[PDB]
Amino acid sequence: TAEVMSHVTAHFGKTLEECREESGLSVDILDEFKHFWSDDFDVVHRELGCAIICMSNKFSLMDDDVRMHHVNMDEYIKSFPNGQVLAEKMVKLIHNCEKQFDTETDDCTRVVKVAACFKEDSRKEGIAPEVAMVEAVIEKY
Ligand SMILES: CCC/C=C\C=C\CCCCCCCCCO
Ligand SMILES: [Mg+2]
Repeated sequence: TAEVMSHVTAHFGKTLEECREESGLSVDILDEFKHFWSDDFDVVHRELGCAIICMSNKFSLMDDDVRMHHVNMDEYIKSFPNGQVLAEKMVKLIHNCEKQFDTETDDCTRVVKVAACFKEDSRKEGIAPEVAMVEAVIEKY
């Protein structure tokens, strides 16, 4: 659900700053990872694709070929409150996007294209949070 995705996003986003330099991702492109979900944030930059690889690697969410590791992703998602309601759909949805971009061999570019597809399909399927839901989790600390 969108509520569960708010919790996943809020945690996953903590590795933005440590990944920023190696990804070449300007603060001007993305200042805080929660804005990935803004209606009018365009998910396009190769650097954001590099960042997402870097951030995923932190939680072993990539397989040897820089695609989603399905098992590790499922285990990560279920580590959040009610995570089991989202885990099957989210993997299925991401993997469907990956198949559509399998002919992009540049890893950063492939991953940003996959991210954009995942964002758009997440809205269609009802698992996209609003920024405010993401902030509400972050703000509990
Ligand atoms: C992905 C788990 C963190 C939650 C929200 C973050 C979304 C931004 C990344 C888009 C999809 C990432 C999945 C890796 C794509 C593999 O090709
Ligand atoms: Mg490769």
